[PDB]
Amino acid sequence: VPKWIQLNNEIMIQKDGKFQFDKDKEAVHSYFVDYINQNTVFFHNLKEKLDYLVENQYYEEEFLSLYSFEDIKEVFKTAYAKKFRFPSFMSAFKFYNDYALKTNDKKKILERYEDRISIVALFFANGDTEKAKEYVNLMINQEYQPSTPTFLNAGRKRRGELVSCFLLEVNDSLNDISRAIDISMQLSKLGGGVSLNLSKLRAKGEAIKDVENATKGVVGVMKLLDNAFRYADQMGQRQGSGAAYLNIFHRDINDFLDTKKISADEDVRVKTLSIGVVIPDKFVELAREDKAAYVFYPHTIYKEYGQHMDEMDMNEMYDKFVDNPRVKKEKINPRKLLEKLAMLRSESGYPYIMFQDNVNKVHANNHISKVKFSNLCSEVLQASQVSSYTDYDEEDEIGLDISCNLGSLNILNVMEHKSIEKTVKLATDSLTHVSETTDIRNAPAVRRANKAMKSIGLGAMNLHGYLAQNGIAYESPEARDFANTFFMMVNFYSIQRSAEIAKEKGETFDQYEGSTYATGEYFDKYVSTDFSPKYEKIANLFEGMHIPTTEDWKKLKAFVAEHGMYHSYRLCIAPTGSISYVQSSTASVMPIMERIEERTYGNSKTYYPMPGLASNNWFFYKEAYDMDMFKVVDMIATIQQHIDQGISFTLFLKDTMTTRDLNRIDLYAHHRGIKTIYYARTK
Amino acid sequence: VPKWIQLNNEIMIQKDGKFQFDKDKEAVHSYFVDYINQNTVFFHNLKEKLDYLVENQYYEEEFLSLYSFEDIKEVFKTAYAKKFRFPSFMSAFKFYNDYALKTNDKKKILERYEDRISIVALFFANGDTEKAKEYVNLMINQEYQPSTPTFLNAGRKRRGELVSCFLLEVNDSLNDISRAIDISMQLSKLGGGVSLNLSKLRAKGEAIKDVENATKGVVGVMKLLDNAFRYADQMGQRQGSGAAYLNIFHRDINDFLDTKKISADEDVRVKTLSIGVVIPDKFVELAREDKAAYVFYPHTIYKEYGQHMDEMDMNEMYDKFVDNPRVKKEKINPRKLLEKLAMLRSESGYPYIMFQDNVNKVHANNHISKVKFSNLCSEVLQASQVSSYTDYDEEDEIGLDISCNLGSLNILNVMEHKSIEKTVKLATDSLTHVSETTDIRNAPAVRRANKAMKSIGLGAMNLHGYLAQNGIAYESPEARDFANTFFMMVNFYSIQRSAEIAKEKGETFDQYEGSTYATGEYFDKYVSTDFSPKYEKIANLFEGMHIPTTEDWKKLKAFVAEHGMYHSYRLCIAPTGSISYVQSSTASVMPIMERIEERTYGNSKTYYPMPGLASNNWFFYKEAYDMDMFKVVDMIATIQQHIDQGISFTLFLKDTMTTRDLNRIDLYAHHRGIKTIYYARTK
Amino acid sequence: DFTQMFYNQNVKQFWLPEEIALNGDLLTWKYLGKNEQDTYMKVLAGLTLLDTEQGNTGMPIVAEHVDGHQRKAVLNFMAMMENAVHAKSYSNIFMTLAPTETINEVFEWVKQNKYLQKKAQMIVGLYKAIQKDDEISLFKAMVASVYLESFLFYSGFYYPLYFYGQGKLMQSGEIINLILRDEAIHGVYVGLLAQEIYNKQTEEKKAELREFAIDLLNQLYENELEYTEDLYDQVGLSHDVKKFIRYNANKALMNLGFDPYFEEEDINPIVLNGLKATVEPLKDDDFYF
Amino acid sequence: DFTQMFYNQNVKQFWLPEEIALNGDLLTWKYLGKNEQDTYMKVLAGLTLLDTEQGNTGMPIVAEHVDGHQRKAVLNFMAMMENAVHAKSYSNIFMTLAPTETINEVFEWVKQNKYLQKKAQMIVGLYKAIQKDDEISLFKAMVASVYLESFLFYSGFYYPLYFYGQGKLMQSGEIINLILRDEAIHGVYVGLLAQEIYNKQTEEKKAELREFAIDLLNQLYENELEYTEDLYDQVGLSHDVKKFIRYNANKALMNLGFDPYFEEEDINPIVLNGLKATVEPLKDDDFYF
Ligand SMILES: Cc1cn([C@H]2C[C@H](O)[C@@H](COP(=O)(O)OP(=O)(O)OP(=O)(O)O)O2)c(=O)[nH]c1=O
Ligand SMILES: Nc1nc2c(ncn2[C@H]2C[C@H](O)[C@@H](COP(=O)(O)OP(=O)(O)O)O2)c(=O)[nH]1
Ligand SMILES: Nc1nc2c(ncn2[C@H]2C[C@H](O)[C@@H](COP(=O)(O)OP(=O)(O)O)O2)c(=O)[nH]1
Ligand SMILES: [Mg+2]
Ligand SMILES: [Mg+2]
Ligand SMILES: [Mn+2]
Ligand SMILES: [Mn+2]
Ligand SMILES: [Mn+2]
Ligand SMILES: [Mn+2]
Repeated sequence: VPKWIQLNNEIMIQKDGKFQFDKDKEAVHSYFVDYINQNTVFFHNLKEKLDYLVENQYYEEEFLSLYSFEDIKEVFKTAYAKKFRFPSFMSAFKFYNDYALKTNDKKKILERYEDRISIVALFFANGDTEKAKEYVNLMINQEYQPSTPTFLNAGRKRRGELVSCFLLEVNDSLNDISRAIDISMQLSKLGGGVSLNLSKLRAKGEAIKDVENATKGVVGVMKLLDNAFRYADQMGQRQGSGAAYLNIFHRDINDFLDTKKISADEDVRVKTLSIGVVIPDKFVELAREDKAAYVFYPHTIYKEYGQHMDEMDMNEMYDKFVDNPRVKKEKINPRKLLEKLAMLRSESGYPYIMFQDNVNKVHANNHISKVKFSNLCSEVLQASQVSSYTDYDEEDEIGLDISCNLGSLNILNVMEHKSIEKTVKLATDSLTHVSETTDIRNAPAVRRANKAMKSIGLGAMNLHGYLAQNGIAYESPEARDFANTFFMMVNFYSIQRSAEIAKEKGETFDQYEGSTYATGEYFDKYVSTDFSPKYEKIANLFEGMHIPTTEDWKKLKAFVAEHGMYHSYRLCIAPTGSISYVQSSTASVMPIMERIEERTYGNSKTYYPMPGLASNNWFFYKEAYDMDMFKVVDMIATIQQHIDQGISFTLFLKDTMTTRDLNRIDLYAHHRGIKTIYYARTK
Repeated sequence: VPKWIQLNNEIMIQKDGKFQFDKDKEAVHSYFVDYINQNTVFFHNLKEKLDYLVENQYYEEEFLSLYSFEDIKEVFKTAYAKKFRFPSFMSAFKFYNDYALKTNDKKKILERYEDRISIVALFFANGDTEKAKEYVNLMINQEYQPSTPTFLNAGRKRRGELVSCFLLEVNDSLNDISRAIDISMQLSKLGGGVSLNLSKLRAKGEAIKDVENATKGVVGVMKLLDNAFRYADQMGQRQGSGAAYLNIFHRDINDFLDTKKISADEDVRVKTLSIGVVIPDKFVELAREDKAAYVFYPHTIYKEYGQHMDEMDMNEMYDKFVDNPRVKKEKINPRKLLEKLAMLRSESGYPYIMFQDNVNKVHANNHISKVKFSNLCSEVLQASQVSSYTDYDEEDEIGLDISCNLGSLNILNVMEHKSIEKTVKLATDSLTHVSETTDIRNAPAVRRANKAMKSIGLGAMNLHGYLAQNGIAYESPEARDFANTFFMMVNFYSIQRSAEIAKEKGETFDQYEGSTYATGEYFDKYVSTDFSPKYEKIANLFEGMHIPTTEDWKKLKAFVAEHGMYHSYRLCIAPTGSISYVQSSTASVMPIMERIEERTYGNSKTYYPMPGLASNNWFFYKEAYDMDMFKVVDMIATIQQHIDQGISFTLFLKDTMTTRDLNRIDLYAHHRGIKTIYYARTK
Repeated sequence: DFTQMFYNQNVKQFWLPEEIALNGDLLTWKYLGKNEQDTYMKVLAGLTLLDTEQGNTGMPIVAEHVDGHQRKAVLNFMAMMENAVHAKSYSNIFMTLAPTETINEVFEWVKQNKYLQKKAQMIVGLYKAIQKDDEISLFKAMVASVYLESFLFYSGFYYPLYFYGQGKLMQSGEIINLILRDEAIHGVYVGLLAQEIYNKQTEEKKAELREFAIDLLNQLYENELEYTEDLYDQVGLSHDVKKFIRYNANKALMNLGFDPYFEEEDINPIVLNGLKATVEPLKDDDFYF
Repeated sequence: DFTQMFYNQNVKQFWLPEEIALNGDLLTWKYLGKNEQDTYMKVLAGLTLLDTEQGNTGMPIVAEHVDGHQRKAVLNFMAMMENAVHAKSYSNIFMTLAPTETINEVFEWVKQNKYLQKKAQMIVGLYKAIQKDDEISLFKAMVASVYLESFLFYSGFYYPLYFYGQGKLMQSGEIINLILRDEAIHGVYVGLLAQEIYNKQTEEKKAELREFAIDLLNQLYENELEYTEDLYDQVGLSHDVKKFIRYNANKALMNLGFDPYFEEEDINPIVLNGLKATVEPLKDDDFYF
């Protein structure tokens, strides 16, 4: 047995009635001095290291050529001057197993944490030495963490894309379905997760050029996409991950949901394709009144009205669709559909739930389009325009397919350094650079929307870690007060940085003038309502850091109206799965699942206590399954009001609660303004 | 039970020790008089019928506008002047159930046999009244039958394509694989069978741009294509049919064959994808000497030589591949692979066997490319060039994908009319017209090859019917003598008509100058060997008909050298499945499977004696299973020497036949020059 | 060629009565007329009684005489479903809808009923006539079994499916649909075992077995028509039930590899809404001619 | 007083081998000596044979002769487990760990092994000797079945348990523990049915039945000793396994209501270490907060 995992297993050996949490420091120390320093390739000087990495196709020469070697040396000194030490064995293990650069035979270790951070910072700065040092300080202090694609691939030659979330709109044609399959395979080949909207596709039993009952529905396209994602699996190390989204008023909604039933046949069930359901407020209203709802055939609506069903307002056109004889509709029970959704989430965790009117009542770019679906992680909520892929000889009408670059603030380290403003602005700059350097040459709509919208996603993590290490319960009103103030400040500084970038570059995102930022309606609750902490305990947490007031928000509103905004979307809170270990942080803004997390890697068993877990804060680290999901919904809705995109909201369910409890949680989330619900995790 | 169904069922009722074959005339008469004349929409004049058909979106106004109504009336007069009578109930039933035009609700009948033939002839002539009358005489005499797509769809507004066989090359790239899936779905949507060459795709466990062992091989593409064909199911009318071809020296050949095993896993098995194996002479030579053979990874060969493995001559390149250390291979047993092929054909009828060197030793367009694979029916053998489908922004390099137009001479009716020359030339003209009028907007390589090659397929049928009705056994040497003479004449007149068309249009097919037609090497066996019948009985069959001599072939060679050749390919003997009933003919050049065909339509069972079956010729209608497959191979090889493309050669096996017997049949077919083997049908 | 595939489909369809809560059926049951409640009870008892014969005799007797370990396992699984799952499910439906005294009386009535008894005893008679090592008698019993699984149950299934398609008695209708789905696969599987025996016979013996199957079908069908009128005339449904019987008779014949006997008919839309030759090596000299 | 609780226990214990992924045992299997792998394969093959006959013959035949639909449902379920679940699980293990030729060889080895043939001959002979309405022949077969469930399996179970207890072959071991958990309740249940018949007899008849049970146990025991030596001598464990089978023989006797026959011994401590969401309808008040 390895010495470091033997030391790491001494955490669970209870001495004097307490877990030996200090063993993890010894565990990581032994891990380093027995595996990492031995397996680390060391060069005489940094120049030899960089030459070796560039020559052997490990790094990219173009980005390293913008700095003189003295500047690169200064950046590396800045990284190593911090003398960063991993606080736990899991942090270092995850870094050196997932993100640290290794030789071509996966034998030795080329990059330390400081080397990777310095390379990512030099990639971000794009020739600026001082900006590179600022990025080094930001990441070595672990105030900001670039997403897994960016952190893993920044500055590497044989790399995937820095963006891993893509959203595709599929038009109701065979040419568009073929192009969707092709683009899905191309993006899965790049390593990204692809989400597809299947609402515009006509339902099963619709006509294909005046021959009736000819269309196979969205389930045939679902099978096509599932096999396309199985094919493009990148060695199978990380198999192709796709998501399909369907509006709840689509006729194929029941067959769409039946693809996830355990008793589904092999000719229907999809395995590699996650599913999400988009629910307008009309469906919730119909289920609330116990009235008879109707699902519609999309092609009939398109023929009758000239627009797709999901491109229309269901809360204003549902009655017109029902009364229209030329529209084909099927009678359903909305409460039965809700119960089926709850049962499917209990048994499989699917579908993802998107509350469409919750997304679009606060959506800033409804002039471009309404948000019709989310991503594979169920937190990207941006306007999309469907493309019209025509025959080979004809020109294609390229729409807007969503993609944003992810990045997380570490709430604990940002709050410790009293650096919300600087961290948010530097992270915004880094995400803007990642957006600018991304060029997808096989997804035309993704490329066009990346150039036009310039959307970024700046998330946060370690919310529960910060609260538990500060003696605040996750369900407590003080926690929601802190989240309100913190994320209002993050929104303020992200909007300020976007406006400053627009002023400097002299350009805004496409169709900015129609957005709510340009009209000033976005800032109504910010110029009217003060978001300063209401509790003295929370107010001391922000001591030494200026909290923008209503006057500051009015000044920012004037600044945005006079200079514009560079990013259509700025903030989205992703799950942040594996980078949470490296940053020694709790995953996303969701509460922790286990206080001490037990994992098996190969034939070795190791335990990961939550960051900062001890006996003085053991009960503040309440597990997500033991807490009220209504209070978690309250917390996420408090955070969501300052986030322009969505939040990956996992529901943590006990075995005792029925499908009625899951439905009640979903309805309370819809009532409280929750935009999306990610997973129904059951213990 | 219908009266005609009862009358047709009285054939099996044996009266005086003989079948009541005359009951089928009563059966068809009753069928007509009781159902067809009742359900046939009648109009006061032909003008009213034509106006109703064009205005109700049944016909195309474009081709009918090319004639004055007087010319169309005279064409219809010519069709009805023959007073054509269906000899059997099954002929009329098949026509009026598969090809006759019906109302949009499929309740009444708009088209009789004469109306369908007149419309097809008017479409063929393209404005020529005398040519239309000639086509009417050719088809109402049932000397020439256009293929099911052409016969069914010609002159129809809501029609599929007139071509149903397509052959696609798939390049070793994700862009090309996605484009192949798209084109396969587009062509299956049109109702055409699609054949895909998978030999260029790199095998399983190959490197993808420095990531070794990352390719799923040809089986992942096979699953993608199977799901693509299942989705593109011809508007839910007829199941989507596709074929995949792999070289026997491809590394994935065993995985390719395992997709057809009855015990195949659901993640390996393909359902709607037929498989064909391409076998060079090198494999047969290795199996003959029992030397252990090697299957090669195609990407290693492409990297080492810059050419695809299937683009190179395995006879000269096999030793170089084996001796090359940079070419990856694994040992196989060629005899074990042959036994596996025979076992698979016994169990499921798959794969098709294409003898690569038998095709290419007589191929007239080896300069353009070698023939690497066949179609879904194993008779189309043409040169193909793989397309390089690049990224979306870049320009694609369009190659040549095979698609030929099918037509069948009725050997019995052509022989009784003494009109081999006239029928062959008119059929060539009609196939040329179908080729010119075909434009496919989503298969650029198919369209380019149709425009450039101008290849057609003129088949033959009713060989066994003609022989049995003339007192000649199918396995007899006299039958092979007749086949030799008849198909030599067919080849002579097809070459003459092609050269005449080239002279008239002043253009040949693309890259004709490199063909064996241009150099005269094609005509060597025709200017050196006499193909007149060697039997007095056979020579009497051709009485009143000039059999081309050696001097005639020399004159044709001079004419082709002077004026060129319009069609790269002219003759291919397709199975001719359903059009054989309408023509009262035995299917293709194959012998009959059963003397009397027992089939069930709806809830009523039907009986179909072979055309011309009686007491006097009962034993000349020997069933195919009772025949010696070696003699059938001899017959097909006699025909194959005059057919530039292949022949759909079905093996008819008894249950007592072993794997060794099937292998012996395959090896004798290879020895005798058979190009392709279609099916292993076991009784 | 088929037993492992059917094994998979059978075991993945496993279910238990407890999974469906039945009490909510009382909210539609109370609104049915006396004739509707009477027909439902009688149909339910008919299905229960026939399915018990299949669990106690039909499946176990076939499992006993069929050779092959894997076939015996699949057949055992099917027998288990009859006795452990289906029988408990029918009992649960009854106990939910009727008081104990009413259940006892309905079963007394259906036990004495001429048309139910005729078909029950005809089927049981063929199971009792199987002789050791006689594949002809086994085939005849398999035909009887397929007729029960794929045909005789359906005059009964009609009514629960009819309610299920209207939004009435949804919990018991869900149970019936699961049962019916099991009987469908049972019928197909036993059908394949019968075809295996049939295909081993001479042409004269085949013609004789076909005559047996058609004659048996005719006897059962004529009794089904009487059974149908006896139960369904009081609720006005007999015409449509008769179409459903013929449609399912055709499925049973197809399971036995035979042609359909009855012309194709459309079914009530409410009910629809409810619903290796020999491997030999190449020994050289086969490559030379 | 007991069938319903056994019914509930049996159905709640339902499982399939596919629920357990076996590729995790690949390395600990690779690491065993050739002697160890040989003994392991043969041990599981002997178990497969026993379950094959218990499923095909033993449980169905006892089900046929035992009165009461609920008792029959339990016995039918147990029969299904024997051949559709237990016997099949061994093939899942074989197909994971061993190449086809080794699998073919071990099944050939069961056919020719004299101890395995003798024990099958004896047990199946008693099953096939049951006479309708003859409770004594039924008792004798139930004793044989208890001896198969609670005694004979254990010379086989020892080895997977011995490895499981050392942290080796733990996925295969998980399957075996599930099988063992089933057989324990099967042995108790059949034991209770046997006691019912025994308790109906005169004292003189009881004395003869005890003689039968003890004579049969001794005869099976002596054969099992030779079988155990044949399998385990090459891995050095024969004496240890013998202690284990004696321990389990006493449990079989106890399941039959008889006193233990062998003296207590210390068993290898390694072997001892080897041992949907509810649907609730939405209310109107659930939509307001
Ligand atoms: C071709 C084809 C289409 N479809 C479905 C998927 C598409 O969403 C939908 C549109 O197909 P299209 O490619 O748009 O077919 P079309 O343009 O000829 O028909 P239309 O005039 O009605 O637009 O039909 C199938 O389900 N199966 C098929 O084989
Ligand atoms: N020597 C050396 N330095 C490395 C390596 N990887 C990262 N570094 C960092 C450590 C220092 O902060 C910085 C400069 O190291 P150096 O080139 O040895 O310079 P110096 O120590 O002579 O000033 O580079 C490495 O492999 N070797
Ligand atoms: N009248 C009529 N003729 C039809 C129809 N379908 C095909 N025909 C053919 C029959 C004749 O050969 C030809 C001309 O028919 P017509 O218009 O009645 O001609 P005429 O005999 O009055 O000059 O058209 C049809 O529906 N009606
Ligand atoms: Mg369209
Ligand atoms: Mg490439
Ligand atoms: Mn049943
Ligand atoms: Mn059944
Ligand atoms: Mn068992
Ligand atoms: Mn047991």
